[PDB]
Amino acid sequence: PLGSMEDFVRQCFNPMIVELAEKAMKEYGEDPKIETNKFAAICTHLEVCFMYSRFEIIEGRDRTMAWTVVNSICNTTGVEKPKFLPDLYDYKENRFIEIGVTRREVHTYYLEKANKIKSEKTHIHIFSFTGEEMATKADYTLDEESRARIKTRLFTIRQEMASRGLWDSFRQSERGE
Ligand SMILES: O=c1ccn([C@@H]2O[C@H](COP(=O)(O)O)[C@@H](O)[C@H]2O)c(=O)[nH]1
Ligand SMILES: [Mg+2]
Repeated sequence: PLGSMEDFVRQCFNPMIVELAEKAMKEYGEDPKIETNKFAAICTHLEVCFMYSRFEIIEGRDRTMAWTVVNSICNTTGVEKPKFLPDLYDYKENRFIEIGVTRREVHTYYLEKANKIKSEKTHIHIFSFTGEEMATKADYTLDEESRARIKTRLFTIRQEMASRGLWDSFRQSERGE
């Protein structure tokens, strides 16, 4: 059987995650009931951001609050202000971080992200549903254990999707941003 991705999302992500992901989609004219593969990808990326985070979370916040927090950091510190909202701030390494979760080739996604943000200061850390990862300057920020826990959660999501006949389509549907 092929299950419903909306039903999977609502049952297999934390509701706080789901709600924030709905907001994020409603904000850009996308319907979580329609673009369900995207809805799941959005929840996944949110969960990864929250797992990864020492850190200020930017992702998930209303855009007004998110920019307020970003500007607040950029002038408590003196870090260059990003052109696009990042996902986190690392107080230890004094840098913003963009987090990616991809079902495509990690190098492909990494450079897409590098080319969009055009920043020499923002760190990029990409995770795949395969266990592969790629991070700016081969600086992985977190310890082995913390990153293996992220990759393990990605395997759980994938296998749960597979269980419901959802992985095939989900894995094939990612486009460039
Ligand atoms: O609140 C959000 C908004 C986006 N995303 C996921 O991250 C993607 C890109 O966000 P970023 O990788 O540019 O942060 C979003 O389109 C979606 O795939 C989230 O997890 N939470
Ligand atoms: Mg983001």
